[PDB]
Amino acid sequence: GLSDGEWQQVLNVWGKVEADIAGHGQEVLIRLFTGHPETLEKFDKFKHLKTEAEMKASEDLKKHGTVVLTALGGILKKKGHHEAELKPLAQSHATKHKIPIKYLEFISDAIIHVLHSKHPGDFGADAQGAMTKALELFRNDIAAKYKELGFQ
Ligand code: HEM
Repeated sequence: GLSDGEWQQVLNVWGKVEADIAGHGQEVLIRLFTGHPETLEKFDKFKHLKTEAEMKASEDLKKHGTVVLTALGGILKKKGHHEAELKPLAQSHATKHKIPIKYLEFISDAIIHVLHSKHPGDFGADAQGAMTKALELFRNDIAAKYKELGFQ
């Protein structure tokens, strides 16, 4: 649950992402894959990537980064009223991709890391607080659907 002022911070930060969605999406996935190499094994189309240089050179990884952040941005713009947008993603990630909630924690922290890396000194403590709360809400509502499905 976020206040109006917190949502305003989230959507202000998101403007930074929308200026370069592919570059942000690429770096988020690279941070996930290099920090948590077990996550790469869930992607049949990226498991061939052995080095970060190959990851950086992969145009399909940048494409998928655009898909991921476009979906997340659509959810964030609903300011919590995201049941219709979130349900299909919860279902596909639990039942088809088999993504444990832990990996959603990993990618949430990766987003925070990338924002500081690309905007050092321009991602203030209030903005980090609000973005963190928004990603916690996203993860918590996914977790509720995971529990319904019995997925661990
Ligand atoms: C912010 C969190 C995430 C968002 C918004 C997101 C979004 C998406 C979307 C929109 C798709 C394509 C449609 C679909 O299959 O539902 C997708 C596919 C997929 N996601 Fe995610 N995802 C997220 C996190 C993760 C994480 C953490 C993992 C694994 C560590 C993951 C694994 C996958 C896989 C394996 C696919 C299929 C890729 C393919 O072969 O095309 N997702 N995701």
